[PDB]
Formats: sequence, C-alpha cells, structure tokens
Amino acid sequence: EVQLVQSGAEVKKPGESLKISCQGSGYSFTSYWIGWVRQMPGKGLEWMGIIYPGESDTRYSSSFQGHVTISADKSISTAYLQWSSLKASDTAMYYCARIRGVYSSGWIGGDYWGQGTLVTVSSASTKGPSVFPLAPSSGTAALGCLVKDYFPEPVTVSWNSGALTSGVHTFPAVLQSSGLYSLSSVVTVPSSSLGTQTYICNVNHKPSNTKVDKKVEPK
Amino acid sequence: QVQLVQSGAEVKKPGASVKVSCKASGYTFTSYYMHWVRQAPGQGLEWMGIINSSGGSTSYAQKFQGRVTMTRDTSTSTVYMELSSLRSEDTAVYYCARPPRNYYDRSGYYQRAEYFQHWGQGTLVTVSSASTKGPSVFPLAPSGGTAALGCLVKDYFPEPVTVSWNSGALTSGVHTFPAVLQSSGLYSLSSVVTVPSSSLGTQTYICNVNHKPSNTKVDKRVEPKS
Amino acid sequence: NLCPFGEVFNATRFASVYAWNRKRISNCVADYSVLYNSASFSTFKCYGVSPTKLNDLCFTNVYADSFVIRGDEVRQIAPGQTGKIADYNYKLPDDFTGCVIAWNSNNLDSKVGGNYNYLYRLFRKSNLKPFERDISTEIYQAGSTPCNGVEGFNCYFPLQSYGFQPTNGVGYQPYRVVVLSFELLHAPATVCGPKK
Amino acid sequence: DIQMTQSPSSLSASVGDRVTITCRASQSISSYLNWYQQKPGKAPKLLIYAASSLQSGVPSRFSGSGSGTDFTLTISSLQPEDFATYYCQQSYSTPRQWTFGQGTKVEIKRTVAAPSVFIFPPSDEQLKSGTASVVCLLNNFYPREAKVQWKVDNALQSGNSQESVTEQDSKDSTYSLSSTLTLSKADYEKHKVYACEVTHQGLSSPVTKSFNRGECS
Amino acid sequence: DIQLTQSPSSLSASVGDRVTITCQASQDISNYLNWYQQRPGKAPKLLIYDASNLETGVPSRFSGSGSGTDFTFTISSLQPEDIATYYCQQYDNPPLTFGGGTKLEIKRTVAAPSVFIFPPSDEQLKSGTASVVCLLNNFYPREAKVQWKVDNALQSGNSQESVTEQDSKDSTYSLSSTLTLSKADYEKHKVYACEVTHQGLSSPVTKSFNRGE
Ligand SMILES: *[C@@H]1O[C@H](CO[C@@H]2O[C@@H](C)[C@@H](O)[C@@H](O)[C@@H]2O)[C@@H](O[C@@H]2O[C@H](CO)[C@@H](O[C@@H]3O[C@H](CO)[C@@H](O)[C@H](O)[C@@H]3O)[C@H](O)[C@H]2NC(C)=O)[C@H](O)[C@H]1NC(C)=O
Repeated sequence: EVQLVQSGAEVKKPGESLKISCQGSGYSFTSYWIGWVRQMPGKGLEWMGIIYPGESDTRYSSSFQGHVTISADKSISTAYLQWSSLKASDTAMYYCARIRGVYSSGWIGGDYWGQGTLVTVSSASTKGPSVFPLAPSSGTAALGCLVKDYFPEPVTVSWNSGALTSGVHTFPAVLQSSGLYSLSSVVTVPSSSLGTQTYICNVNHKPSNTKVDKKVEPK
Repeated sequence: QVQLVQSGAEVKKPGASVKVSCKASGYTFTSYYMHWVRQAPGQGLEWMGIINSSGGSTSYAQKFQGRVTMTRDTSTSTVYMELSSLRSEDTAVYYCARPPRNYYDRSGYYQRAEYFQHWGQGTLVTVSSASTKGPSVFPLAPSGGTAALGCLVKDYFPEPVTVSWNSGALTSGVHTFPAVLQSSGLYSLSSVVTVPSSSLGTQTYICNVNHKPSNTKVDKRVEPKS
Repeated sequence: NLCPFGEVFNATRFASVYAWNRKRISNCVADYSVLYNSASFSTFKCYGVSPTKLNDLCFTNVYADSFVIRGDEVRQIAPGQTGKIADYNYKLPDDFTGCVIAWNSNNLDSKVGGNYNYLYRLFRKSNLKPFERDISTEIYQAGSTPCNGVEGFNCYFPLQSYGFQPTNGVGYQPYRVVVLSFELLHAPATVCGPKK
Repeated sequence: DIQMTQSPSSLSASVGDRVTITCRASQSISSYLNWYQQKPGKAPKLLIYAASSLQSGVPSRFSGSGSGTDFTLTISSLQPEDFATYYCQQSYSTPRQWTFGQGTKVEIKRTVAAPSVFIFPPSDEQLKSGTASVVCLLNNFYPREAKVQWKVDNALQSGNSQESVTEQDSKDSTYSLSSTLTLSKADYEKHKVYACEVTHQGLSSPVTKSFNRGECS
Repeated sequence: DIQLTQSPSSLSASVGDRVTITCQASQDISNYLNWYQQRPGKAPKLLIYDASNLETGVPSRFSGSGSGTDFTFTISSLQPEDIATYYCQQYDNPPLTFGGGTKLEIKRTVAAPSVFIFPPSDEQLKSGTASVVCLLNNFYPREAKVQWKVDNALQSGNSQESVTEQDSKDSTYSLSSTLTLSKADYEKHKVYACEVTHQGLSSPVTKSFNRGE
C-alpha cells in the first residue's frame, strides 16, 4: 500500500528556521513527483511546489518560489519543506502528496496524501494542558474529560487507550480570550455500566511533551 | 553522403534522341522517387516528370508526353531520362533531383512531400548539327606582390569544359570565365588564378581541363616564361 | 490483452534523445485507434503503412522509441533527413515502416528559469547508423591534439542541454516524440490489430 | 493565472439523493481536471482525475464529466459518510500555476433529532486552581441550530461561555455541542443553582439540566 | 497548370539589408510552396519548404511566409554569399511548376580592377593564330571598358570579352578580353597594349608588352 507519513506538529517563534518531512513507502520513491500543499486555518488548498526525487528537478508554485525550499533524500524515501525565516503568516497545515503522473500534455493530481503537519508560528509560550474529569451524574449516561489551557494545537484524546471509540465525541478546540486553547472529550455509555466499567481518557500534547491519563469515576 | 552523379554532356542533332543517367549512392535507392528538371541556358527551371525507383512507374508533364521516357536500374542504383525528337528548345542542363519520402497522415490520407533536397550536378545536352571538337590548352604565363596566371582553353564544341587547378587543391583566387562563342562557331574560355608572386619559384601550378564530349583530359603546367 | 501503449505515450519521464528509450511490444493485441483518433498530436506521419489500416494488420514485433527534442527538430525524425538529431542522436532507416508521432509538451517539460535535464549529442566522429544509440561521454577530439580525457580548445564535452523555458518560441519548446516501428520478419506474427 | 471557481458554495442533501457540483476554469484546461474530497480534520483524497477517470478504490457512485472550461462532479446515491468539502483542481498548466477551486461543502440532510442534554459541575481538582468550568453537553441532534442558555441562581449569563460543535456524524448524520461556562472560583462559590437550558427544533419545550453546588449531582 | 509569378526580376541591395522576394500562385496552393537558391553554375539548393520551414543547416536569416496564393521569402540581413537566383516551386498539384526566378545582386563600394596582360604562348604560335589576353580582376561596379592597341593603333572587331558573376566572398566582378590575330599579323607588330577605364580609376590604366622581349 502506498503511504506518506509526515513529521509531527511544530511550534516556532517568528524568524526561526524550520524543516518538516514526509516519508513515502510502498512504491518506487524515485518514480513519482511528490510535493507540498498549504491549507491555512479555515481556508482552501494551495500547491507550493513539487520535486522529482533523484532527478535534479524542483518546481515551485509562483507565490512560493523564493520563500521555501523543497528537497528530497531518495535513499530514505523522504521529501522536505524548509523555511529559513518563519513569519506568523506561515501558520498552517502542510500536506505532502504524491503526484500520480502525467498523460498526453498535462498532469494528474495527487493520488496519495500524508496526514498533514500543523505548523504554528507564534511568540507565545508552549503550555501543556490540565485535564479534569467530567463525572457522570447520579438509560444512558455521559462522562468525559476537560482538557484546559494549552498552546499550541494540537492535543489528541483517546479513551481506554483506543479500546473505547463508540459514543466518543472529542470537540474541536476553542481559543480562549486567554490565548490558550481548551477542548472537551465526552462519551455516552449505559448507566448500568458506571459501577463496573473503567473509563480513562488519555491526553497527549506533544508540543509540550505532556501525557496525562485521567480516570473518570461517578462523582 | 547522398550523392547523385550524372553522365557527361552530349551534343545531338535535331530529331535525334539523348539518354542521360543519374547514379545514386549513399542511401537505399529503391526507397525514394526520382524527378527530372531541366533548365535552358539563362532560363528558369522546368519539371519533366517523376519515376518510382522501386517499381519503375512514371508520370510525365503533358508537354513531354510521347517524347520522354524515364527508367531505372536497381542493381546499379541508376535512373535514366531519354528524350527523343530533339529540337533546339531542348538544349538545356538536365538535373535529377530527389525529394524525401511521402507518408500517410493520421486520417489515412496520402501526403506528397515534393521538395528537392538532393540534386545531381546537371548534364548539358546541346541540340546542334555541328561536330564535337576538343579544345587546345595554352598557358597564360605569369610575368612580395600578386601574380596572375591561367590557361586559355580554345576552340571546342559543345560546352562545357571544366577547369580545376592543382587537382582541386587550389581554389582561392580562381576565376574561370564564361565561355565565349567565336565567329568560327567554336567556344573558348580562360581560367585564371592570382597567387603570391613569391610562390612562383616554388609552387607548381597546373590547370586540369576536361571536355567530356571529346574525351579530352589535359593537365597543363603553367610556368613563368624563360 | 492490449499492447501497453499508455506506458510509452503517458510515461512521466521521457528519455533524452541521445539516450532514447526503446520499448519492445510483443504478443498482444494493438488497438491503434487510441492514437489515430486522438487530436492531441502535432505531428503524425506514417511511412509504408496507413494508420487507419493498422487495426487490420499483423506484425512480428512493434518497437516504441521515445524521447524529447525541440519542436524545430521533429522534422529530422523522418527517413533521409540530416541535422544534429538525425546524424548524432536518432536515425531512421530509408526503408522505415512505421509512424512518427509528436506533441508539444511545454507544460510538462519546461519551467521558468529553465529545465536543463534533456540533453542531445552535439559532436560525433561519424553519423549514427539507423536505430543506433550512443550514450558515451568521451571528450570529442575536434582537432589534431589528443584530449586525454580533459576538456579545452578543440576538446569538447559532446552532450549539450536544451534549455526549455515556457516562454520559448514553439520551435524551441519541448516535444515528446514516439516512433513506432512495425517489424515484418519471416517469423510468426505476435502483434495484431483487433480486426485480425 | 487560470482561475478555478466552483458552484454551489454549500448544499444539503438526503441519503440516496444525487449531488451535482460544478467547476469552471477561466480558460480551457482540456481534460486535466481533478476532484478531491476533504473530510473534517483529514487530508484531501483524490476522487477523479482526467475529468472523468475514477481513482482506484473510490466508490463507483462518484463520477465526473466535462471538458474545456466546465466540469461536473456527480455523487449518485449519497451516503452518510459523504459529507465533506469537495475541491476541483486544474492540472493543465505547469506546476508553477496549478490552481484549486474554493470548495463546495456537502452536508447530509436527515430527520430532526432532539439533543440529549447533560450538565457537568466543575471538578474539585479544578477548584483548587482558582477557576470553575461548568460544561453543558447536547448530544446527537439535528439540525445544527441550537440555543443554549446558562442560568446561575436563575440569572441569565452573558459573555462568559464558549461553544464547540462536532462535525456531522459519519453514520447517523447528527451533531453534538458543548457549551462551557467559565467562572472565577469566588463567583462559583457565591451561587447555588447552575442550569443550562436548551431549545431545539426537536423539543416541544426547552430542556433544562441543573445541579446545586455542594450536593450529589 | 498552376502559374507562379515571382517578383522582382532582379534587385540590388547592400550587405546587411533586408531582402524581400514574392511569389503569387494563380490558384490556392495551401502551403505547398518551396524556395531554392541557385548559385552560378550550380544546381538549385533547397532553403525553405512548405512555405515557412527551413531546411537543415540553412542560416536563420532566411525565412518564408504565406499561405494560399501570396508567398514571401526574406533575407533579414543580406550576406555576400547570398548572391544567387532564387526560385519558388509549388507541389499542390502536378505538373510541379517553378516561378521565373529572382536574381539577387550586391551593391558594395567601388573597387578598381587589377590589370594583367598575357602574350600568346609559343605553343599556340605554331598554329598560325595568336591570342592576347587582358585580365581585369576583382572590380566593382560591373561596367568597364577595354581598348586594345597594336603599335598604338586602336583595334576593333577582333576581340571578345567575358565577365564573371559576382564573387561570393567580395562581391566583385572579373573580366577577360581576348584579342585574336593571325600569327602573321602578330609577328608584324611590336607593342601590344590593353587600356582599361573604370570608375575606380582616375586615369586609364594601360598594360603592355613588346613581342619577343
Ligand atoms: C494516455 O492517457 C489518456 C488518459 O487516460 C486516463 O489516464 C491514464 C493515465 C490512465 O489511467 C487511463 O486508464 C485513463 O483513462 C488516455 O486517453 C483516453 O483515451 C481513450 C481511448 O482513446 C479515450 O476514450 C475514447 O473516448 C471517445 C469519445 O468519448 C470514444 O469515442 C472512444 O470509444 C473512447 O472511449 C478517452 O476519452 C481518453 N481520455 C482523455 C482524458 O483524453 C490515452 O488513451 C492514453 N494513451 C495511450 C496511448 O494509451
């Protein structure tokens, strides 16, 4: 199976440099163009450029030429996107994508995509979240975890280390007037289960290397 | 490396016939058509016809129909043009000429590509009642500057003669003049060359005259008179 | 099972003409209508055969040669032609039976600032024979002094880059070229049209 | 330099409906037109290339057509998991000039479903910190529009809560919503009754969930 | 048949000038129109085919255009080696036909002739005829006058002249004049002279010899 795997979310101060990466597997890395797409928060998609690994050929989209460097290392099947001096304007999700190829006199779009790399450019300090229980009350019961006061995005939440997925709603994060993010993750479960079943929310905030488990018990 | 080499000039009487050859080399003979084009002295070009070098089929311009035949010999890579019932208007240089191959386009229509990329050197055919006569070749002798010397090629018929110097090694400064027709009805021309006067006591100068109609080949040494 | 013409005509990467690619096409049914019904081509010339009769014909093998050259050189990919391409890079025989197919590839093969990855051979001691390929990179001795593997006066690297930029005039824009050779030997046919 | 524009901007359609979306190029792009699907929080996925060829593994209910300047994506028999934003992208030009349309949002229409409502007190652990967050959850409702009001000792709150809404569910096409009321610990300890009141098309009258600070809730 | 009317019949231009020649077909011939260059005493050479395509090796100063009935052939910057007669030729329909030709000549600066005179050879005298040759080498413009004198008497009716075509490197002409006398008359006189007048000479140039000296 073709797979593209990108490096993890990054937070950088303005003016710093940054290099993110994307590793292709399951195909001949030197046989396909691969490149980078920017998606700014709440916006659409923009090509930044593409590279043909091992053939000395990088092509930049017109608004990105001169502002980023795209490169590749075929021996580790990895493509790169690099800024010498970041601006807060570079805060975005970045995707790598394999270009399927060409036909006749034009191109095909991207047939396989990486999972995306969130890049946050900010002067604010990184801060790990606090995790608080949303305890079930007293048919159906609801419980959860409040993940409060972190920066930057993202955090991820699982329940019971991935075993509990049905009924789970992890809400999009909200930016508080503080400048810090918060989110909640909730799950609905049968009321009869509350005595016996274990519910642990697992919170990971990689930018701060924070891992928190919270056991959520009837109040 | 495509070469088309034609036979030598000939004189023929009014009412007679002439046959000119064009020997092809340096390519696959049967892959290409051959055409013939003629040119009367001082006039323009006139297309005569086309022959398929592989199967021999022909098409002639209407004005030559019944007088011209074109043929080909594949084992000798040679094309021939015979013209019969000759008249004065047939005095001309006859050229063979080779276009590239025709082809079919994407819709299946046959497309002709009739632009002549290779030409023979031409064959002058003179239609005349007069006899063939070979030339005599006389020296025009030179007498740190520049010297002129040459050869006078006198009293021949028909045209042409060719003149080279030192078997083609000397070409710079050579002027071979157009022949003049004398009162006798015979042609004459001169070829001259200018050389450094300092070479006259060291370099040999030889004019090579050929008049193929009379099978005359002459190499004349041209020296300062002593 | 259909002959894989798409692998040739729609390849992501085309060869430099001095290192022209050949794909042998054998033991398959060739539907040439995907070619001759296409409006995508700028040159489509067949020698010794009409392309609209191909779907009813059988050949021993088919060869598909491909490469990029500039538009004003496509004329050299024909029997009997001369020039740097015909003489030193890719030579068709006089008795060629096949089709020469080309199309402008400016939006694939040129870029602002120049794409220099496509090369052609500029010097050779003798002309190529038909379907000969020369990928050597020996220094070309253009004079009397031996080069001894070092470049200099009268001692040239023999390959040159095209510089394809999209604002080039069309004569200097890149063209992808496919030459189909239809081989007929005293041997069983292995490539037939659908009607045969 | 080739502008790509899409229509409509968003649409809502029921399971089994046919969805039709169009894309226009400012000059001919021949057939070099791609359609992508982007689901919330996921990478774009290629559906169609060469205007009408289906990418491997993509269900046959997706099809594309058109040429030149005008193109259509059709989703037959729309499925709940098809909610997404769909993008066209021309790949006729050099990569330097490749451009995307701005996207068409496709939402799934379904029958009205009233929310289930839950209220959560601040935890003792958070109270140690000086802040109290009170959370109200509305679960699995349709349509998206909902009114949540916080009352503290029966006084309506304003300006001290924030909401988050999930994206449409992949199987049953419902939404969930959280509203979080933020109070100082001092203000939280000053009052007794905490209530969130929910009004929604699926409810005959508003639903209120409440607790009393300091009591089993 | 298709008639091709080529214009002008001849023209004279300076090195570096733009040269324009035209060919009109009597019917629509699409773009099936070729242009040839014929240098003096050579076969025609193909330069342009199918109205606008350059043949291999042809310098980029040459071009052609047109489609239907009106065709143009251009030299953007005339060079000395371009002296020739040019012909158009159609192959839309047989018989293939050619235009009447356009002779292209170069205007350059005045150059006076270098003059040489040659006595009859001893080998020819054996024959009873004596040819005396006067050479005017590398001059411009083409107009020149040669006058033969024998013992200072002006000759007429016993001479012929020949002039080369314009030289492909320096655009000059050369001329030979041959005086023909019986051996008896040649031996009866002493001083043989050819007197040359030309635009590059302020005075006539005379070259002479004395028989047998
Ligand atoms: C090169 O590739 C093009 C594009 O085809 C698509 O992309 C490829 C990379 C592959 O993934 C293909 O599977 C995919 O289709 C091929 O072009 C297509 O050619 C076919 C066959 O000629 C065209 O179909 C025809 O359409 C007409 C009009 O509707 C019908 O009358 C015919 O009966 C036939 O169905 C098709 O329209 C065309 N597609 C495009 C977008 O141009 C191309 O054939 C291929 N080259 C070769 C040599 O195989």
